[PDB]
Amino acid sequence: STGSATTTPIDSLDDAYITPVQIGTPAQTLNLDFDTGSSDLWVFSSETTASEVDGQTIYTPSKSTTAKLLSGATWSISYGDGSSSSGDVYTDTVSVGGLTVTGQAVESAKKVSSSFTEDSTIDGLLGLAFSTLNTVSPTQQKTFFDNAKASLDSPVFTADLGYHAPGTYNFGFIDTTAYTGSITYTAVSTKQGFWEWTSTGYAVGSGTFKSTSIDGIADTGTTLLYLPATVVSAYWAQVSGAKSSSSVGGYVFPCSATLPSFTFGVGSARIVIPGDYIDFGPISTGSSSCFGGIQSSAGIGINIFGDVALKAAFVVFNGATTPTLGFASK
Repeated sequence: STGSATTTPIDSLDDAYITPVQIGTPAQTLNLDFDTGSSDLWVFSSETTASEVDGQTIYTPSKSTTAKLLSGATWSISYGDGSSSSGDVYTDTVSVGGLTVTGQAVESAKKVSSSFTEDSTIDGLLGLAFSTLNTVSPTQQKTFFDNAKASLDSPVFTADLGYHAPGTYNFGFIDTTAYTGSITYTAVSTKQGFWEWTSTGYAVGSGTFKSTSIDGIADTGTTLLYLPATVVSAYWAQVSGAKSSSSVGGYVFPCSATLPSFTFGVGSARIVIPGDYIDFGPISTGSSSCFGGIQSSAGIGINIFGDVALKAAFVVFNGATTPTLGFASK
């Protein structure tokens, strides 16, 4: 089997992407944030504290003839950005882009933190990291991909995120029309539960390529590109007036600037992030200070190849017995 679904930016800055997902019988369609950095499929629901729902579409398990309470199961998750959610668990039928999993764990939120409430466009998350990170207790549950894998034509999914435009998540096949040149594959460590890999280096604008190993994670659920302070300083040094602002929480730059591109290495291959992908707009409405899309990972404890990086590529998440990652230009 295969599936193919369009993923759409939630706003004009590409802060996140939402993909429609069918849950239950009859289908209830919710727009979920596909997150290769986590491993829980959780939704706003009829069980979510009323004051914490503000415009989201909810899953109502009592209206699904295929929903079953997973007795005794609870979940609770905290994300890198400080947000969190928790609740109980149902199993139900879940379909993405025509690909159907029966008996998928659907984690129903009883509580969500303010950032979730305040984002009316995201109805929940669909985790696509390794199932070892799933938070369900006392019986850990499998991700949608893990459940689908054996049925797929090939044990893969691909992320093709757009810049200020829709893109695609495919399951079970590689669309050879969706990229240019070849796909370069690179090794993955699953030791921390992530799609963790090692970039071979970087360049800033038309500058020379610096060969250096950068371990990090391919994370569709993180907006920005978080890299070591040395790398980030080298980038922003090429933008007149750019500076790190403790009050704002990262590098800012004059909105009048033209940003240089940023290149990262995948083996001997190179992925070029255009300068415009690195512009996240005014820090506050009407400001002429703009927020940068490349930020330091210092104090995160890990480098993160988030949407800023991934949207410059066609990305293969290869879930074969030994997983790997593939990157192509597009």
